[PDB]
Amino acid sequence: GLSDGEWQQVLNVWGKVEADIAGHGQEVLIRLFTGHPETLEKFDKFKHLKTEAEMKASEDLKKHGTVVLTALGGILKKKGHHEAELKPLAQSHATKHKIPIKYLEFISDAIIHVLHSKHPGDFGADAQGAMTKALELFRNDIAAKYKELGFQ
Ligand code: HEM
Repeated sequence: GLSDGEWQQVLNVWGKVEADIAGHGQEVLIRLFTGHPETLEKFDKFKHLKTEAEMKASEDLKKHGTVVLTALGGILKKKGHHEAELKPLAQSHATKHKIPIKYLEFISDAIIHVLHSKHPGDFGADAQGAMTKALELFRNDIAAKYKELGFQ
């Protein structure tokens, strides 16, 4: 649950992402894959990537980064009223991709890391607080659907 002022911070930060969605999406996935190499094994189309240089050179990884952040941005713009947008993603990630909630924690922290890396000194403590709360809400509502499905 976020206040109006917190949502305003989230959507202000998101403007930074929308200026370069592919570059942000690429770096988020690279941070996930290099920090948590077990996550790469869930992607049949990226498991061939052995080095970060190959990851950086992969145009399909940048494409998928655009898909991921476009979906997340659509959810964030609903300011919590995201049941219709979130349900299909919860279902596909639990039942088809088999993504444990832990990996959603990993990618949430990766987003925070990338924002500081690309905007050092321009991602203030209030903005980090609000973005963190928004990603916690996203993860918590996914977790509720995971529990319904019995997925661990
Ligand atoms: C912010 C969190 C995430 C968002 C918004 C997101 C979004 C998406 C979307 C929109 C798709 C394509 C449609 C679909 O299959 O539902 C997708 C596919 C997929 N996601 Fe995610 N995802 C997220 C996190 C993760 C994480 C953490 C993992 C694994 C560590 C993951 C694994 C996958 C896989 C394996 C696919 C299929 C890729 C393919 O072969 O095309 N997702 N995701």
